[PDB]
Amino acid sequence: LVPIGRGQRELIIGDRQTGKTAVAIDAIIHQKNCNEQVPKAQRVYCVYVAVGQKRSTVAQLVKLFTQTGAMRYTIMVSATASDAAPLQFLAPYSGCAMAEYFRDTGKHGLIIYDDLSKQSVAYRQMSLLLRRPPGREAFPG
Amino acid sequence: EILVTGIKVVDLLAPYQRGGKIGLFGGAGVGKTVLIMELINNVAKAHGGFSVFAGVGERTREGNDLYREMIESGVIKLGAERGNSKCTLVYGQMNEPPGARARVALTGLTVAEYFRDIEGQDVLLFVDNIFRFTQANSEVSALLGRIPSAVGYQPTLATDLGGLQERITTTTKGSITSVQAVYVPADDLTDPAPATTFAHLDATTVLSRSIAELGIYPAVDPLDSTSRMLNPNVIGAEHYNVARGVQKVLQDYKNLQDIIAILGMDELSEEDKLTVARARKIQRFLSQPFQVAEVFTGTPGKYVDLADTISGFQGVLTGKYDDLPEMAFYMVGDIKEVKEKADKMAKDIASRKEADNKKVSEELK
Amino acid sequence: ILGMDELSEEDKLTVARARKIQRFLSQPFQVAEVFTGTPGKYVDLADTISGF
Amino acid sequence: ALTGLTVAEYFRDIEGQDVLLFVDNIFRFTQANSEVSALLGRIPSAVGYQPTLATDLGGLQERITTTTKGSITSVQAVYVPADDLTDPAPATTFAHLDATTVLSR
Amino acid sequence: SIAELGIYPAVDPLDSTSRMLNPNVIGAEHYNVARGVQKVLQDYKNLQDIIA
Amino acid sequence: EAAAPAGPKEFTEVWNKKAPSTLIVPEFPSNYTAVKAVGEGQVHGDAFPVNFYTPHSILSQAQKDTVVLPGVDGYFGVKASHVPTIAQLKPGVVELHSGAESEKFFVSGGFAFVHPNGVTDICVLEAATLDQVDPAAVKSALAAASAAQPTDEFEQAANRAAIELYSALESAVEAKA
Amino acid sequence: DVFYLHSRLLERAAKLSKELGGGSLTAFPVIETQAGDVSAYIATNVISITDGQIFLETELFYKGIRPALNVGLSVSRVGSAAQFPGMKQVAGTLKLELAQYREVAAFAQFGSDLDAATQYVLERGARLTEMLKQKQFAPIPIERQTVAVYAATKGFLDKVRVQDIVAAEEAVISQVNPAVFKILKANGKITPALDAHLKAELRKVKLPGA
Amino acid sequence: VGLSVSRVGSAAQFPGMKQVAGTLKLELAQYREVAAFAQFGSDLDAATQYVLERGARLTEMLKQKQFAPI
Amino acid sequence: VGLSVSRVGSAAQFPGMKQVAGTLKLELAQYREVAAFAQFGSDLDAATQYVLERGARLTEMLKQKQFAPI
Amino acid sequence: SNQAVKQRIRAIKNIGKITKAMKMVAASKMKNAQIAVEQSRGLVDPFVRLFGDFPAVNSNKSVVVAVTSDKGLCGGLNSNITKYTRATLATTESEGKDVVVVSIGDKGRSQLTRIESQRYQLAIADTYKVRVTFGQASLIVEELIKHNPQSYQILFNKFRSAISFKPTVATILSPDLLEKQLEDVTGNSLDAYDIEASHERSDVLRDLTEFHLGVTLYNAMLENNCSEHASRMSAMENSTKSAGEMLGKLTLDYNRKRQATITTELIEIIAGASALM
Ligand SMILES: Nc1ncnc2c1ncn2[C@@H]1O[C@H](COP(=O)(O)OP(=O)(O)OP(=O)(O)O)[C@@H](O)[C@H]1O
Ligand SMILES: Nc1ncnc2c1ncn2[C@@H]1O[C@H](COP(=O)(O)OP(=O)(O)O)[C@@H](O)[C@H]1O
Ligand SMILES: [Mg+2]
Ligand SMILES: [Mg+2]
Repeated sequence: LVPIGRGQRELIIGDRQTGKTAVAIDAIIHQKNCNEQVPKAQRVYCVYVAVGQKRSTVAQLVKLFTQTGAMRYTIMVSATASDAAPLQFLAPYSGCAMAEYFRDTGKHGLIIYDDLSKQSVAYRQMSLLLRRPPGREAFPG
Repeated sequence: EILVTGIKVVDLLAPYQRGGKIGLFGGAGVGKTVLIMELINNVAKAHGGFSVFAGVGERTREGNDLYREMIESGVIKLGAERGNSKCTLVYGQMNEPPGARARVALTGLTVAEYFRDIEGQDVLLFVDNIFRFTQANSEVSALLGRIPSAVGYQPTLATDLGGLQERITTTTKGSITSVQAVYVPADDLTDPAPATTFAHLDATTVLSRSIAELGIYPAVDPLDSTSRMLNPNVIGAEHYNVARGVQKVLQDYKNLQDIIAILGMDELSEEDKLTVARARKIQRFLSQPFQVAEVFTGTPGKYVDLADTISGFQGVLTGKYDDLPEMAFYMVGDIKEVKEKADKMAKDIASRKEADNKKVSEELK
Repeated sequence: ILGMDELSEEDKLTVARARKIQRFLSQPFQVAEVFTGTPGKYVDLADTISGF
Repeated sequence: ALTGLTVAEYFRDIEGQDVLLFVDNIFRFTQANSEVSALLGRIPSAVGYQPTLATDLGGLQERITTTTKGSITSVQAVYVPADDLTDPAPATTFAHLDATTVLSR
Repeated sequence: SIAELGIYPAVDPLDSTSRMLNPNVIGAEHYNVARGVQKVLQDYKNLQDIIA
Repeated sequence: EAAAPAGPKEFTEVWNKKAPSTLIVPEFPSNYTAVKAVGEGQVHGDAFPVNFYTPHSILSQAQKDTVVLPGVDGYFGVKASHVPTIAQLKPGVVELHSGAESEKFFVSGGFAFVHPNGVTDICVLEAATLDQVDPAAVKSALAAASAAQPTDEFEQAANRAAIELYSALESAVEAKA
Repeated sequence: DVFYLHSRLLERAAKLSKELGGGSLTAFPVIETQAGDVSAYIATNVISITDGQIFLETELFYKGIRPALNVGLSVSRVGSAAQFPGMKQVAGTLKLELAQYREVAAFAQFGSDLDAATQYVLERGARLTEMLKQKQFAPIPIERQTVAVYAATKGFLDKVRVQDIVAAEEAVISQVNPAVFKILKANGKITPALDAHLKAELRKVKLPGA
Repeated sequence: VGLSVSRVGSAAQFPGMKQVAGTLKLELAQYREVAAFAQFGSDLDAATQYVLERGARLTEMLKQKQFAPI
Repeated sequence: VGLSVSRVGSAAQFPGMKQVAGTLKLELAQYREVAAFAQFGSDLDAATQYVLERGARLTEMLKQKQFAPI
Repeated sequence: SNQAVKQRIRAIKNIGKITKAMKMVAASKMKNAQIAVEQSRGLVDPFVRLFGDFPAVNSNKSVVVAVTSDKGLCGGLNSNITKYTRATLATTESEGKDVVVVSIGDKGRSQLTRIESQRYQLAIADTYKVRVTFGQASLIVEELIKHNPQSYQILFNKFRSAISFKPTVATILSPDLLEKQLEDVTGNSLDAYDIEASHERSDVLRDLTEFHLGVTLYNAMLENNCSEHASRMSAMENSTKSAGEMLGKLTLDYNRKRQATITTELIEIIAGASALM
């Protein structure tokens, strides 16, 4: 129904506990299933950016990825909820810089910014505590 | 690993993990203290380890009530037999200033963290209203000189709540089974303080105001409560399929809710009037009498085992109880007790016409 | 939607009382007799209670 | 409205009479005080009214009373904004009203 | 709403406006078929609620 | 022999035992019928109650003293206590009498019962009084009827009904008294 | 801190221990809602502070039912242990009969139809409703309340029409001899010696109408 | 399905799925077209009842489990 | 028509229009309250169908082309 | 957000207007189709005065007719008749007999072909499309004596009042099969009548029971049509009061969200201005 492409940014939007992380995980697991099959340059290297999630969920996700063998191609950037708000703000950029290595060197990357609705709350925390004037829902400009 | 609580809507539709964070979301008078006292009654007795109760910004009446009901239960022993006590109370109740309510959850967590890390134990951490932690930081941050974020909360809401909630974990050397009550501030689940703490929980048990206005207690919303244990690879497919079937029937009745209002049930399809009657049955069958609610209702409590709920909810789904009335399912434990209430409703419509009771010759007795 | 003919005799007696009750709530004012001719009435409370 | 209350308060407190006071649109009194407190730099309360809405209304409505020498009765035209009786300006004004005369078309 | 019916381009025929839609500008024959299409579409938009 | 007595009283017990007990027992047209046949009465002398009926209208429900009905064996008068009969009617004029004055409805067919309690029941599908018929149409309609005779004898049954009704109507319009 | 404003005020209404004199303090905060909305900020604040509630409905109040207590939404679970016994005996079947009366709400023959077998609970819940109506500035002693609701809920006012239960219950209070009120207040419960003399006193009174 | 869009559409999916998926995308639009006309039960001329099972079979075809990509 | 007011009102209109428009706004109000029945097949009691056709020709009476005042 | 509840208020408001129009449409249709019902009530009683009322007969082939309505906003009428249809159809089936079930009105065919599809041979709709007339009931009755049953049970709603619609069962016995036999007591009860017809009584009773089936079928669909309009007049009344209670609740919810929106937008503006001032 909604087919992705190879350089496409596709938003997984929904309410809580509807299966957004699940769609992203099936994308990463399917890329492990197809990387063992294609000649060396159609292989997709995944990056999971886990912003704002609890550390138990990231442990469950690393357990799942390593028991299915998908951790061989996956990087996981994990700025959890107890981390400082600049680490949660900066972890999508860290993960994108890790996954841009494969884009810049002829390979193919795939990145999931899981809970990008939490990077904005961490950025709002930083900008309100740096005394920058708030806006819509007190988010920065 | 699953933690059976003996509550039907909790066991079936959002089962509790034995070492995970558990939230009870409620809206001021829907029953999340009675639910947490029933979880203390059903869980903390069969648990062999230690319990901590962090009372964060709740009634001091309830703190004295829990203390006295724990002394007469033998869970707290006074004086010389104090070493055999199983529970630690930490109380920062709603008369305390906001600096005390904002740090008393950390006190309860520290007492539980000692038993987790040092003693190697399994701990239960009940926190009554973890919302009042957030609210107390919101009270003190108006004077700390910060620019406020959305609805009026501090700009550091999520990192405050996350730095508190990331300490309540099962580690490699101990487990904290934490049941937290969360207050939603104006029956608003989109308020930032409930919406922030949805992310740190394994099982959310969202209690509804309208379900309580129906009279169905505990007022757990079956289509707003979730769990990471509702998965066939942990609870088995026979439990998972009946839970997803019950949720499917309750959603397919919720989709008819305004057609039934503005037109009535008179015009619905006969494959959908079956759906409405079955869902009116399985939403009375989630009702359950509690052992802690028997003091103000009088009906005794019903602990229901898990296999009883799974078999009793297969039966209403397949159609094995389409002849029993709706009210036969209300406030009963098992599907067995539906049958002894269905026929007791049919004695008492026939016992109206049996006798004419008069009392004679007792003025000299 | 039905008609006054199908009404009960007590469901026409309330109509016959209520029409003259809402007519008896009307009153000609003293400040309108400048340009409407009918003189104005000041009704006491004792007359009002008995007359209703 | 306070000027009108003063001219009525003479006839109450000095003449010893039963005075009427017609405050035409008590809502426009509320709205004018909302504008005044917005110009003085104060933070608005709920929907946009003054924080002092209850006490600015109660400064007017509490001098309209019966004392030992006379009384002031007050027939106040009430505007209800957005057909909303729970709007805080008619919700505050209705707390002081002792009667209600609805004129219908 | 037009695009959820699969009709592309999803131009709202009512909510679109032009300064050229004037009988002195594009001609009265064009103007009347435009106003007639908008008339029948507004009538159907008002009838959908009693159809359902 | 009546050892199997069907009825409204004897449907109720088999219904109360077989059908569900939520429902009240379904009504019957006997419950809405105030006057009957076998139970006597309704004459009190020279009067007898005549109920002249059509599916669209109730033409008379008063009491009369004689009615003359166009039976298949010819006309016949029904006085206050006739013998009980079930008389099939042919097209003709039903005439009511209450005394000196009479009303004459021309009918198209039907039956006519008089019951052992003296109540009579005239049951016809269409009864138009003689003022409502114009004679210029019945002559041309009989001319168009007594002319075309198809061999399909269903249509000749309809033709026989046509010429019977139209002929009795034509004799019914020169028969003014 | 508008929650703390009310919480630090209402927490001072306590029942002290026996080491502290045994004194108490009962609080009745009053909260005005707008259009019956109890999901307001302050209303949900004080609901989550106070022990019970007394919801007063505008629909019942403008239907003549005064005190207009919403009997389903109103709770008090702390003072339910501290009830007058005897009143606790009859109030159970009182609010159970009113509870199954609230299942006959807006569809007696308003909603779709009538079954007319539950006319007993309809014309019983009406008499229990007009039993609980009460005028202003006249509070009733508890022993005369439990006698009145005993006469209501045991069926001793079952023959009286709905229009004069206000007169029927004051006739019950004025006509039943005032010894039984002293027995009921001193014993504090409807003792097995007392229900017999109560039921003997309740059949020999002339209730108006009928 | 009605609210989830994609900008590339074709030219960036499987060609064999491109043969068999346009007739699924439009047929689910037909199936959603009749869901607001399924509360009465008139069942017009075996069309609004035929796609009422055909699209209902397609939406059941699109369901799948978790952690098990195909 | 129902939401457009003029608080000056009839004191400042054409006196030849004032005795004709007082009927017009009244029967336009009558047409506005009976406005659902225009879309019906079952005709009602012809005290409503009369005001339906009358109000329809009255709303078509008040139409006017642009830049051509009367 | 705050636009969906506004258009939802508009939708409920127009639904309330629609159902208040349909209520008085059904009121007009009940007020005119009531005199036809009282006029057709006369002809059914000479036959039940002559032949009587024998519901509990033992037959071997029986045609049961459920007279339903065509349009589907009747509010609990056609479901009531398909309850009573099988409630009397199981009452009189204990002999191992044949049963043909017929429905008048396609809301009977939507409700009877799932509850007795083994016995359902006929579905007759569009009967009320203009009006019901006696020739129409005659054609339907001829389709009923296409089969040759021993009895006819007719299920319809008698228009008792504008609020009460008593569901009745009317029974017609076949002439040579049960009509002469259910009158036999001490001889026969029909022998008191002197037949003044052309042929023998086995044809007079044939004509009379065909007439009696047609007459009670005419009155059946006519009474049921009047009660269908009178129950639609009450169902649309309940629909207006339900869509008025829903509008009155949703307007309060809109006013709450309106006040909340003005407050939170103003708090956003003040918070953005206090950071700079
Ligand atoms: N295809 C599926 N089939 C069955 N169950 C599923 C499917 N996808 C997800 N789930 C279940 O739904 C629940 C929510 O899934 P997931 O965590 O992916 O959603 P989410 O939106 O990321 O939630 P959160 O916002 O809490 O992170 C999980 O418990 C998962 O077991
Ligand atoms: N399981 C239950 N059974 C019966 N009544 C209940 C139940 N849960 C809640 N209630 C009612 O709802 C009220 C809510 O009490 P509480 O749990 O203290 O609310 P909160 O959610 O504010 O802590 C109780 O007084 C009780 O009367
Ligand atoms: Mg997620
Ligand atoms: Mg609490």
